[PDB]
Amino acid sequence: AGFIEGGWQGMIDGWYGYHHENQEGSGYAADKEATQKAVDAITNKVNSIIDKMNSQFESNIKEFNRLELRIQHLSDRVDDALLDIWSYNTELLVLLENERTLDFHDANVKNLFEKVKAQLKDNAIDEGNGCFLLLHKCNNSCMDDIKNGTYKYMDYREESHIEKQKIDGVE
Amino acid sequence: AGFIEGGWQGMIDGWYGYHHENQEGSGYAADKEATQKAVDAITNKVNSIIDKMNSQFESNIKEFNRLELRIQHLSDRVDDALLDIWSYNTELLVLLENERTLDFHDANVKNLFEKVKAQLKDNAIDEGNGCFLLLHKCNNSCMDDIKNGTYKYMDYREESHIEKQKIDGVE
Amino acid sequence: IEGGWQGMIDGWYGYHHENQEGSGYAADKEATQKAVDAITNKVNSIIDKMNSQFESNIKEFNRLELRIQHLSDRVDDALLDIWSYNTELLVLLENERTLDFHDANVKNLFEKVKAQLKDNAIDEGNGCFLLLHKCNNSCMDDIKNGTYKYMDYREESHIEKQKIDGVE
Amino acid sequence: QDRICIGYQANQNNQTVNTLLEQNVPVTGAQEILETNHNGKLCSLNGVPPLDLQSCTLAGWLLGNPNCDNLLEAEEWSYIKINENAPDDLCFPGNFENLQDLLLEMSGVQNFTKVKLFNPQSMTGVTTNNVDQTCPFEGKPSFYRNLNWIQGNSGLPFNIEIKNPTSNPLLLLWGIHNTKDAAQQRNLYGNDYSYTIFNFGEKSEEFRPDIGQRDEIKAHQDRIDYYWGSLPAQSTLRIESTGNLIAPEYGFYYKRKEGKGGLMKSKLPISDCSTKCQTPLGALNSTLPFQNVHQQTIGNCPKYVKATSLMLATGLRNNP
Amino acid sequence: QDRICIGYQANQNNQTVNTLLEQNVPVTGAQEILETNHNGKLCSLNGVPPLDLQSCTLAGWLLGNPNCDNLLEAEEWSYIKINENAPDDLCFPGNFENLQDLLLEMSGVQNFTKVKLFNPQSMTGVTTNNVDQTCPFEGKPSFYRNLNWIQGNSGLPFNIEIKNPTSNPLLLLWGIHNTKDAAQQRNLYGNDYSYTIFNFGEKSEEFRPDIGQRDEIKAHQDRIDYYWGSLPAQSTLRIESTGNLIAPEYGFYYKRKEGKGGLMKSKLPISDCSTKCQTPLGALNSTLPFQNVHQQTIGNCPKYVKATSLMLATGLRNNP
Amino acid sequence: QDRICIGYQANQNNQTVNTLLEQNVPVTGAQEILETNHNGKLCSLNGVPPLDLQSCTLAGWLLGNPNCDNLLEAEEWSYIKINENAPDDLCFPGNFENLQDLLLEMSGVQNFTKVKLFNPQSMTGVTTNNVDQTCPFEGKPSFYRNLNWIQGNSGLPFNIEIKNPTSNPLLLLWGIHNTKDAAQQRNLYGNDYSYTIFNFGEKSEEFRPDIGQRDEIKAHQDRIDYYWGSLPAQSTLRIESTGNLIAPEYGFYYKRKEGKGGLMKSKLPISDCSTKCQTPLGALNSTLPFQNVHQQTIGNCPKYVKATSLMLATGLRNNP
Ligand SMILES: *[C@@H]1O[C@H](CO)[C@@H](O)[C@H](O)[C@H]1NC(C)=O
Ligand SMILES: *[C@@H]1O[C@H](CO)[C@@H](O)[C@H](O)[C@H]1NC(C)=O
Ligand SMILES: *[C@@H]1O[C@H](CO)[C@@H](O)[C@H](O)[C@H]1NC(C)=O
Ligand SMILES: *[C@@H]1O[C@H](CO)[C@@H](O)[C@H](O)[C@H]1NC(C)=O
Repeated sequence: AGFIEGGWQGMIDGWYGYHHENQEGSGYAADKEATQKAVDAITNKVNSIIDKMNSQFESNIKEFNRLELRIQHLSDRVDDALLDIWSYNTELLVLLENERTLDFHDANVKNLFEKVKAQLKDNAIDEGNGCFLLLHKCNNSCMDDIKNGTYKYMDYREESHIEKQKIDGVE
Repeated sequence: AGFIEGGWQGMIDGWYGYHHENQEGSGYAADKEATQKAVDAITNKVNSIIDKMNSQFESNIKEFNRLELRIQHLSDRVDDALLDIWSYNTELLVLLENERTLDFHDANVKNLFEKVKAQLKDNAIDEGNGCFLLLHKCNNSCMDDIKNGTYKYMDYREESHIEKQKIDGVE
Repeated sequence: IEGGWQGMIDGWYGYHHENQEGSGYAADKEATQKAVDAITNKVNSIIDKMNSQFESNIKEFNRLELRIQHLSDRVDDALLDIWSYNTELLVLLENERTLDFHDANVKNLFEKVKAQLKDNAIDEGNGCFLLLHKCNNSCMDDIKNGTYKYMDYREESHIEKQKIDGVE
Repeated sequence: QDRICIGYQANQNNQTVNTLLEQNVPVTGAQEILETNHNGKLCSLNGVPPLDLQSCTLAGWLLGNPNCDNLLEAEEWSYIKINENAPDDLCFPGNFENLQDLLLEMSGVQNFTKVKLFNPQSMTGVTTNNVDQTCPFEGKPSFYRNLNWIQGNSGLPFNIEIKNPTSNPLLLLWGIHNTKDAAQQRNLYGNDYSYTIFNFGEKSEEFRPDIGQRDEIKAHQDRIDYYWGSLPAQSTLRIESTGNLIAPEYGFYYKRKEGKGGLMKSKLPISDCSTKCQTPLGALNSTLPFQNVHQQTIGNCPKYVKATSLMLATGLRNNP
Repeated sequence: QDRICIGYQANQNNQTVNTLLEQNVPVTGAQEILETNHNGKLCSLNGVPPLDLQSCTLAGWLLGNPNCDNLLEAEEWSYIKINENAPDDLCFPGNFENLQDLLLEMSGVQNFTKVKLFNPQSMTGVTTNNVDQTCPFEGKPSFYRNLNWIQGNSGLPFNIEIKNPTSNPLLLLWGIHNTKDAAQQRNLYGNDYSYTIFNFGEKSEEFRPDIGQRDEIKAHQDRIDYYWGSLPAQSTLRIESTGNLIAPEYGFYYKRKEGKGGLMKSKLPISDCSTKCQTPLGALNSTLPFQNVHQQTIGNCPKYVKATSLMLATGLRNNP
Repeated sequence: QDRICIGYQANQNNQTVNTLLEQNVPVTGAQEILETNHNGKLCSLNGVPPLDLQSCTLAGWLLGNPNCDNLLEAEEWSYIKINENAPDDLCFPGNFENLQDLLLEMSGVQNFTKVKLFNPQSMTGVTTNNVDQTCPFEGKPSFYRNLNWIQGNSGLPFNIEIKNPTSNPLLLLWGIHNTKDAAQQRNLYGNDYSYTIFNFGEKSEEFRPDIGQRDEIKAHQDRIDYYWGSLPAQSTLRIESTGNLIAPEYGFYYKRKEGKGGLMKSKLPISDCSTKCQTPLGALNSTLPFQNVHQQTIGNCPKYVKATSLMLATGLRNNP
């Protein structure tokens, strides 16, 4: 019903999409190639964090007597040192990547918005809520031209200029 | 006399804010919610870097004789390797988080600027220095509606179009 | 937005104007030098911040020290895993950030020009501005320099856009 | 009118994540990179079963304690399950020298095969294959299967030559009899004090009985010190003794899996399963980079971390 | 004309931070996450004070050197402050065996109480409580409080049984008398050569005197080898000897704090304070994740890094 | 129409980098931060050459095997290159005690100077400088240069006092002669058994020969057990022996470079070059933080990572 400042429950079929309103009706449509580009990139990130760990064959012993106490002290020191390193680094890693992943999705819906804006130009009014109020008539064929980055500016320029003058007072 | 692209010595009351100029006078005003939101996040980041360190109980011994040399050699190696790990990682961690924290503040004031931009639209002129030259009259009541995201576009549309025509002509 | 320019050399980011004189490319040297200084400082940081202890590695031994050798070999692999995994991720992350850092630099170069010619140009939607007036090698230049005067081309631009539609 | 909007997906996912900036942020999708599950079993490592010394200790099995004759004949193992107070250990009372290194040396082996070291019947002026009640085999006095108790040398020296012709090391175990008094020393070996000398090239170790009365255990005031050794490939060991030698009769050719063994202390029994990572609590079947199951691990395993979860955000911020 | 601007804060903060991209960037706020300060004290670790063996060594104290009778009776300690040049050590000349392991064993203990191990008066055919000028107590020849020098056995074996009924281990210390020649050996213990055997079940240690003239120290050409050991819970030790035994008369029940002890070499005195992290230079009262004070740390401590500062930016770029 | 554009450089660079999001992204400029090249030489560390033993072992050299008379006189070394199959080791057959600790102790030393410890000609009632066919020098029976084989004491004690008047420790080496039988024991030292006592203040070690026939090597059924020690600064060693002592005649003052030694097993010879980081495969001349040349390293080296390349993007995304 007009978000980008809010999520669309009932978007489906994709992460980033559109919602149109015209004479023929309403409806959601996902931008598949932009969604698939992010799905690929995120998949690669998760895989990198997971697949880049290739740990050696290693065996751990703590069952041991007294008389090498010195060795057992160092072995326990090493264990705990290793524990602190991996615990602290992984926590921070996960916190950091989550912050950036969220920023990654934001940048994606924002660039989708900027692409639409650069087509419509002054033929539409930015409602400031990620919606464009079109200053002309836009049938389903027009909507699909926008969703496909094929919308032609001049083909609606005059009709839009007329509609805006109406808005700017005619008396 | 207006930034961004330059900092406001004497903004106070917040990290991010406004400065207005009209008939009644000048004045700065911090965006408290945007400032408080950023403070919470930065505080969270600082606490994460600090509180996620829960180091184990460990004891270090370097006071020791000769005849176990082999163990002390290994122990010193572990000490020095642990030092190289923590030193290098912490240097980079700080360098990275500082680069990102500065980026974070930047993105916050830009979004603040964008919010105002999305409200005023063509009722104002982007001076390209972080300021908007209003094409109409904006008393203190109007300045407040802008700072609160309640400035109505159409309430000042005719006056702005008329002022823009003055910049050209002619009737 | 369509891609980088083969033959845009002498600068990282820049301009490529095209008037009635002719065509050509140009480099924004200040914006380039800022980026060149920073990326250099990043690389230096990753290199120089590594301060190494005097380390001495022993792995040559026998069978009368089997417990110490086992711990020593275990420490070796653990050190290996840490430095391997961490460096790999350090590189991957920094390569992503470096590329993000570049896209941001040209985009702010774009938005700095767009802010100079508000009404006086049409946004083609590909990093190019369709100027609504005649712009010689004093006009295209001052845009690059940051001194373009929006008023000295206002009325002429309005006429042109009026010729882009009707009238009443 | 006619308007088109840009927006993003939201769903009914209750997953949250934490970021450096915010905590408990609801997301449309998240991944766990922390393994927290195990199968609660002791398993084979990459198909290779561990060593099950059931009622026996490693010492008992390798020496050939008659109560270990059933184990048996394991050619290879990936790690060893140490038994919770194994009853069958040292049937003849005494000390095992350098047990821990032997535990290490045997923690993972490949071609483990028994060999007869020498033939006792070829010896003269001596009594071989002696038995004792403290090492019973079904209510009968017996002795270690792999050691030979030699007596009656009358103070005269006797000799044993062990040759390892293979390209793998040969595991040897023997003992030194610490007699309770000079009378027993004379009665068994025909002297007051003996020497036993092991020759490996110019290197040699000399063994002497530590004569004296110990506390009476299993009707024995005397003891036996047990020793072990590794005779390298293409080598020869020569032994001379004037008494007190519990001779090495059977040894083990073996090839150690370098930096790839293990010692496992667990109450879990051994199951018919396989894994690439083993913990005292169970096997980890994971491709994930981290785990919080156990610190003590064996094989190719995820790093242990002190964390309850590691939720990696994949989806979008989920604010409808 | 009517204008409205967007801007940010600038102040008079001299703080600068380094970034991956720029160095010495002025900021309005910055946090230090590196601890550089200590209180310059040797403190208790979570209310548990360290062990101050002032003029005595650990050995001297545990043995019962006549000059270490004032310390005293410390029930528990979190770590031990080592005085390397302590004068009161071994009052009778000799060697202490396995001192390092004992140092480790006693680095942190909880219920440390002394027990009488056996009563010397109940013994017959023997001299007990023998003394020597080298271990004086107030101008008079004495001996270690916790040890008992037994002589006059006339070549005959004597016996001592020591029982640990509790659920904690029991620390024992003892000596073996290394006579200077056959005459002194014949004279004190009525033989040319003795044996001393310690029995822990089937496990046994046999000690022999090492006879021979040492260089004369404190008017002694003979020596004493000092030994320590630990008798497990619910365990019995049985000793038989025909001479040269400096018997263990007093021992110590103790419970060791697992993976939680410490050895400290510091010239600082032991102050009346508490910390969770102790360094030789002083205590770290830090909630910060990193420190640069000292590498040799005891307790739950910040990680040691090779850095002078770690300024974490929090504020904005301070360029007005 | 007039038209201005914003754009960025592209060139003819084939470098690709991987990012957390995409792999094999072409760039205009990339930096390698992984060192992968070495000089294939064994070098001096910071101008200090390693110790080259040539045909000798450390033991053979320190003891003064006659075939090691040519090395020679090295004052300082940064690390030791070990020749595994070095023929010139122990000329007289026997065991070397505690070789590994000696290796560690000698891994990096500073002011290494030979010292005469005592004068054998001062001694009476004894034979000194005894030789053997097994330690020949130019077709004549000789012996170790730094050791002195003392005989003919007729069962009587002889004494040697060693003094370290410097502020550096004194390396000492010696041997105990393990005779083959009582007949050799009596013929050489005039008794059936001997003691040899080393006195370091109140501390003492006693050595006893291990008498018995070893398997024959180099016409010897007897052996020598070789020992080493370190007499601390401003300290005194006093030795008494009734035989079987191969005396320490020449020692070495030395200062060990703390935490700065090294043991190198390599087939490469020693070249006239210098480096700050050394591997068995050659020296690394790198300012880079990471290397994949070799894990076993000596000196100030880049961290070893299991990677083939670490390409750091500097330039732009290269898409024309
Ligand atoms: C080692 O064991 C394998 C069976 O797993 C066997 O086939 C191979 O022949 C053995 N190696 C030797 C020494 O022959
Ligand atoms: C000794 O330990 C026991 C454990 O049962 C405890 O009850 C007691 O309080 C401890 N002694 C003191 C005085 O701390
Ligand atoms: C281009 O890549 C090839 C890979 O075969 C390499 O041999 C060559 O050195 C590279 N040259 C450039 C353009 O750097
Ligand atoms: C020898 O020792 C002295 C100690 O003063 C030291 O200054 C000098 O550097 C050493 N010699 C060499 C070759 O380093």
